[PDB]
Amino acid sequence: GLSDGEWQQVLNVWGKVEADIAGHGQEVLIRLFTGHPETLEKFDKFKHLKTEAEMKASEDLKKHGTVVLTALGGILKKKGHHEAELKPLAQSHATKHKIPIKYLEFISDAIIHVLHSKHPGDFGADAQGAMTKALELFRNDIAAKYKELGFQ
Ligand code: HEM
Repeated sequence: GLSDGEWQQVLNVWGKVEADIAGHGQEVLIRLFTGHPETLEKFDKFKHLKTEAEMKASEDLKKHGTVVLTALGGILKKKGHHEAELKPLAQSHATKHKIPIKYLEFISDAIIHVLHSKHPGDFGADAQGAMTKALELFRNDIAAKYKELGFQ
């Protein structure tokens, strides 16, 4: 649950992402894959990537980064009223991709890391607080659907 002022911070930060969605999406996935190499094994189309240089050179990884952040941005713009947008993603990630909630924690922290890396000194403590709360809400509502499905 976020206040109006917190949502305003989230959507202000998101403007930074929308200026370069592919570059942000690429770096988020690279941070996930290099920090948590077990996550790469869930992607049949990226498991061939052995080095970060190959990851950086992969145009399909940048494409998928655009898909991921476009979906997340659509959810964030609903300011919590995201049941219709979130349900299909919860279902596909639990039942088809088999993504444990832990990996959603990993990618949430990766987003925070990338924002500081690309905007050092321009991602203030209030903005980090609000973005963190928004990603916690996203993860918590996914977790509720995971529990319904019995997925661990
Ligand atoms: C912010 C969190 C995430 C968002 C918004 C997101 C979004 C998406 C979307 C929109 C798709 C394509 C449609 C679909 O299959 O539902 C997708 C596919 C997929 N996601 Fe995610 N995802 C997220 C996190 C993760 C994480 C953490 C993992 C694994 C560590 C993951 C694994 C996958 C896989 C394996 C696919 C299929 C890729 C393919 O072969 O095309 N997702 N995701």
